[PDB]
Amino acid sequence: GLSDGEWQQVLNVWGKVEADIAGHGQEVLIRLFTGHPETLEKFDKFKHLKTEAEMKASEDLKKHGTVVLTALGGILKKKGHHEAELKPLAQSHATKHKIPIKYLEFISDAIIHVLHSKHPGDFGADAQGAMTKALELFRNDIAAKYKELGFQ
Ligand code: HEM
Repeated sequence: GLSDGEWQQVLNVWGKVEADIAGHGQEVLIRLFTGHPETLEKFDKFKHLKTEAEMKASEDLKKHGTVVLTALGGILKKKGHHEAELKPLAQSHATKHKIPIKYLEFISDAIIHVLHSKHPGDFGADAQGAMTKALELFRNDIAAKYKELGFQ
């Protein structure tokens, strides 16, 4: 649950992402894959990537980064009223991709890391607080659907 002022911070930060969605999406996935190499094994189309240089050179990884952040941005713009947008993603990630909630924690922290890396000194403590709360809400509502499905 976020206040109006917190949502305003989230959507202000998101403007930074929308200026370069592919570059942000690429770096988020690279941070996930290099920090948590077990996550790469869930992607049949990226498991061939052995080095970060190959990851950086992969145009399909940048494409998928655009898909991921476009979906997340659509959810964030609903300011919590995201049941219709979130349900299909919860279902596909639990039942088809088999993504444990832990990996959603990993990618949430990766987003925070990338924002500081690309905007050092321009991602203030209030903005980090609000973005963190928004990603916690996203993860918590996914977790509720995971529990319904019995997925661990
Ligand atoms: C912010 C969190 C995430 C968002 C918004 C997101 C979004 C998406 C979307 C929109 C798709 C394509 C449609 C679909 O299959 O539902 C997708 C596919 C997929 N996601 Fe995610 N995802 C997220 C996190 C993760 C994480 C953490 C993992 C694994 C560590 C993951 C694994 C996958 C896989 C394996 C696919 C299929 C890729 C393919 O072969 O095309 N997702 N995701």
